[PDB]
Amino acid sequence: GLSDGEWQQVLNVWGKVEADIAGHGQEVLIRLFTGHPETLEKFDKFKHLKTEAEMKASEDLKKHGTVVLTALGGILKKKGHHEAELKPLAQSHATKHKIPIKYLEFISDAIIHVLHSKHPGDFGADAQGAMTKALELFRNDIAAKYKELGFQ
Ligand code: HEM
Repeated sequence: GLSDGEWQQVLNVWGKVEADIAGHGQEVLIRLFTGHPETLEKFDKFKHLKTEAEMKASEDLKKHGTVVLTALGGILKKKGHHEAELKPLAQSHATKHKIPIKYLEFISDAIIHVLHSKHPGDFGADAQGAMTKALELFRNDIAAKYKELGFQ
């Protein structure tokens, strides 16, 4: 649950992402894959990537980064009223991709890391607080659907 002022911070930060969605999406996935190499094994189309240089050179990884952040941005713009947008993603990630909630924690922290890396000194403590709360809400509502499905 976020206040109006917190949502305003989230959507202000998101403007930074929308200026370069592919570059942000690429770096988020690279941070996930290099920090948590077990996550790469869930992607049949990226498991061939052995080095970060190959990851950086992969145009399909940048494409998928655009898909991921476009979906997340659509959810964030609903300011919590995201049941219709979130349900299909919860279902596909639990039942088809088999993504444990832990990996959603990993990618949430990766987003925070990338924002500081690309905007050092321009991602203030209030903005980090609000973005963190928004990603916690996203993860918590996914977790509720995971529990319904019995997925661990
Ligand atoms: C912010 C969190 C995430 C968002 C918004 C997101 C979004 C998406 C979307 C929109 C798709 C394509 C449609 C679909 O299959 O539902 C997708 C596919 C997929 N996601 Fe995610 N995802 C997220 C996190 C993760 C994480 C953490 C993992 C694994 C560590 C993951 C694994 C996958 C896989 C394996 C696919 C299929 C890729 C393919 O072969 O095309 N997702 N995701």
